[PDB]
Amino acid sequence: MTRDQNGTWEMESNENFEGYMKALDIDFATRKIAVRLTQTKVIDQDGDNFKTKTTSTFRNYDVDFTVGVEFDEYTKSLDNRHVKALVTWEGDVLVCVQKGEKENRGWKQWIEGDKLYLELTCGDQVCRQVFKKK
Ligand SMILES: CCCCC/C=C\C/C=C\C/C=C\C/C=C\CCCC(=O)SC[C@H](O)CO
Repeated sequence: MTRDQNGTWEMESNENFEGYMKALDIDFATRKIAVRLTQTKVIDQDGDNFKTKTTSTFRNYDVDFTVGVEFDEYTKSLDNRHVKALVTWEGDVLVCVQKGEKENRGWKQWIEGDKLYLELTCGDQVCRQVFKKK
């Protein structure tokens, strides 16, 4: 029973964020700033209802969803695309498919120990993020 992801989470590693951003066609200037940044993620979770706020000094991004309920997602101030998103549970791993113009786009997020893991995929690029609880 490790589905409880509530908390404030501070990034400690960010593997291949550059490649993931390039796969989303983020321009070089934006990538140059973004790749440097420590992200903080606040998760407010009530059962299958999630509200997430991811912040940095450069961009912030909020996304809310209910597991199992498809929603329209506009990735405002990231790559600024519209997708149809669905989050499901696979065991205790939160799995999101973002269907749209980029093939194989999604993410997976789960707890292991006292860390939160987030793997973001676009095409053949995977970014692996690890967060420690504050
Ligand atoms: C917001 C901080 C970005 C700094 C880089 C700025 C510009 C780079 C521009 C584009 C890079 C694309 C995405 C950013 C990656 C992760 C952000 C979070 C996305 C989520 O919601 S993932 C699910 C959530 O974890 C659920 O709980």
